[PDB]
Amino acid sequence: TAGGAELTTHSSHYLVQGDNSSGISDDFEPKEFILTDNEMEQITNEMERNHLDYLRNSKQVQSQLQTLRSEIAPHKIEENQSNLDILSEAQIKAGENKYSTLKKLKSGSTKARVAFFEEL
Amino acid sequence: LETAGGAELTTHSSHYLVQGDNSSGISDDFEPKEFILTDNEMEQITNEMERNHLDYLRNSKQVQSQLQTLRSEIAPHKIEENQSNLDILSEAQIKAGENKYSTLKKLKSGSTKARVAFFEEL
Amino acid sequence: NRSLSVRVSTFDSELEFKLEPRASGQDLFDLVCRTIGLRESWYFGLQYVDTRSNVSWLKMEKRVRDQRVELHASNNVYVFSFYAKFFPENVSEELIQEITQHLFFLQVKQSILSMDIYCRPEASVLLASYAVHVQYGPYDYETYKDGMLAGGELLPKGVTDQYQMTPEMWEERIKTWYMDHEPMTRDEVEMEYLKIAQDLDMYGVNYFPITNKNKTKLWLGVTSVGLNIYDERDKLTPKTTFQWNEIRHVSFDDKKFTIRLVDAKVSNFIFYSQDLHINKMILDLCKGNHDLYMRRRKPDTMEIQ
Amino acid sequence: SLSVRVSTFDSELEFKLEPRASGQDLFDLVCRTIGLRESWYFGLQYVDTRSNVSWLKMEKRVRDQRVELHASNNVYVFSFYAKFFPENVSEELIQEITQHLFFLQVKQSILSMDIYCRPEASVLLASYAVHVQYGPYDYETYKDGMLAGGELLPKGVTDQYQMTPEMWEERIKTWYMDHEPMTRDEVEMEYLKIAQDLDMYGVNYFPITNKNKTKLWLGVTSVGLNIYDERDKLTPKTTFQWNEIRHVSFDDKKFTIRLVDAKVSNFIFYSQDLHINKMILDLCKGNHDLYMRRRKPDTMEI
Repeated sequence: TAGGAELTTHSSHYLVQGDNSSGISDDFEPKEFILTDNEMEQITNEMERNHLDYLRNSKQVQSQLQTLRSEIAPHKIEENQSNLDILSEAQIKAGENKYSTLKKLKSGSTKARVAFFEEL
Repeated sequence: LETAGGAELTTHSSHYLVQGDNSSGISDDFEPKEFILTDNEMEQITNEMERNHLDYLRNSKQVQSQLQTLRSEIAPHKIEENQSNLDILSEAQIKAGENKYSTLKKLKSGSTKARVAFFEEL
Repeated sequence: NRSLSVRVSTFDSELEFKLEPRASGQDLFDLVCRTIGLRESWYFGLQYVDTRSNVSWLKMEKRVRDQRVELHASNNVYVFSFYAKFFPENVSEELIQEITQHLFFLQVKQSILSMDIYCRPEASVLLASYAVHVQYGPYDYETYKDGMLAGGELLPKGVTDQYQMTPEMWEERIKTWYMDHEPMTRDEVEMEYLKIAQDLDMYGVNYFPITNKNKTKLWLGVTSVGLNIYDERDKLTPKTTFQWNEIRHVSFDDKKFTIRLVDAKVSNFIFYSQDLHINKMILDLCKGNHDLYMRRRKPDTMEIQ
Repeated sequence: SLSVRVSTFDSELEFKLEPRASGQDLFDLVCRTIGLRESWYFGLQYVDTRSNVSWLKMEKRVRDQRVELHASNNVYVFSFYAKFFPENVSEELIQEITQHLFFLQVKQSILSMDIYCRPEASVLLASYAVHVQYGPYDYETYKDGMLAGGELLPKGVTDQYQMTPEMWEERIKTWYMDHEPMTRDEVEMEYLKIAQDLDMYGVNYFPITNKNKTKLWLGVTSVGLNIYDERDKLTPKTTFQWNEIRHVSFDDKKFTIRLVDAKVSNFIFYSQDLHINKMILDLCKGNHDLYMRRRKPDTMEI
């Protein structure tokens, strides 16, 4: 009528074994736990959405921020701008933010990133 | 010379892999569907479960003595030839000082090999 | 290819639906849960008598039409009972919704009143005084009516048969305890009733008659926490027990159950159970209870909307 | 018998300690006195007898940790600071006290230009800072002197515009009036929510060099290890997340980082201060602990 059999059991996970010898010293529990790869990825998806939710709920403030920036732009003393000021203006011109940049960099392989590190 | 040094030696892991994708049975789609419970987590949960129960005994110490009062207040009206075998077993368990959870903890305090052996002798 | 007339009985009401001809068990189950607002659906199931005089639970992914529901003694209506099939390990930490608490309160109380599970006389009076508080609210001298009660409906018959006392003598002791309750809400008193019910020896034990290899008659008790073994004549206290997390595999072939333990060093143990249908029910009860045993210990799996 | 002053961003503590007192004893006294339970972010910073900035260690005695006493009249002086930063303040900071200590430390980090902030954003931030100090805008109470101090905006912002101080003040006040139905700690969190998105927020910067003797910045963060070009501190050139890193060690000036992927080569960088090299080690170990603990939330309860 019916039949089954369980075949491959495979696990991919992070083992965390804490110790109160040095560093952060509080006695938290659980002191030892395991997080599967997918628990980690699900937490990462959830964090991206929390941030994209915050960007969505602040749309009025971000709009205001660019209004103010335009309104005072006539008074700018470019000769008093800094290194970082110019970098920041380039970043905005190119549509970049802190998180999309980091997400883009991490999408490359760890092998690629170590080698990229090495020809700098 | 060096003031200090250290080295990590054995890494050992003892844990439960819960792959909970049912074809039959409980059907609801919960998350996470796969998770791992470490041995010490399991025992940590046993300890906080036993502690929750003992907290409940303390918080109900007044009701337990009310029950004992009532038991002996109605005791003179007992019709012994009308007691069931459960009643006899229950009173004996009361006399001996035994309760559901204490009994289970002592039974489990012996190895599974002992208990399998005990079972096959029954 | 005609529609299905269905009636479902929770412990609180009768629900009547018409389903598509090929509706599935999951369809009925979701329909019931949505109707009553139940999100902690994992404890519950749809029970029925089949075309073999066997009490069964509805399967979720078969068609309702295909599960041998008996139909002639019922005027062609599919008749189900909605019951808790599984019980939490601690009600006050695990039962989240009020509909869930209420449905457990009503089913457990009928277990006790009908003596499906044993209860001591003095505990039955306490339970009775809570039941009264649940039905009528906190004791109010103004609204109380001497004769608002009846000990023959509030106490297990095995209690009242055990004592040389009149119904009115029992009622007065129930009333006296009822008067003394801290004025809780009705749903709070339901939870207090469950907190006492859940400590009874027979609470949440599914009993089945078995024989070990010596042909000793015993009781298998499948619980939320594991497998209990009882002597034929002592259902109160188990002789030995095996916790769900010690058990690796459970199976039967014909009358013979084989149970393998996690510890590879310990040998399997065997017992016999004489009805194959009962054996499938033992297998389902073990798998379900084991599922919740692990899920209970990973509380995110028990979240509700 | 040990005389101690601890300064948080909010308050000061003067008390005595037994000569047997450990760092843990001092840390606990400070935390319990201010009512802080989210202690894992915080540390006790001091100057040692080598004029190195250090963090108090927990299970050595206070008097065995080389605290500089001479320039202080024999008082042990410490700053209670956040050493580690949450990844998302909204989800992670539980207590008002914790939030307030982060608000003050981050705001001073922006006003002093320890972390870059854009002009129009500093005006948003300043409009919240005003709300924190004075409560919701109220025409009844508002006086121009509330904004008239020159301490609301970073100097780098006002220096790069030809505007009067009052043009700045009016552009702060306009926003201050605009978002008024808010409690104090609600606007502190709004501040933090803005600040945590700044590119330099939460980055511990250290000067390093790679194999090729290229000058780079190592950025230790709550999420991993950022690598910056020597002249761009906003945008990392590459990065490595905490769960990708298996082991961090230094010998002399040489850091060796090993990755979880066994197929990938270790990589090296050089950092010239030995004392900095131990602080880099400590920030790595501490941020990595919290990275995993964050993802097992029960470890973060109080």
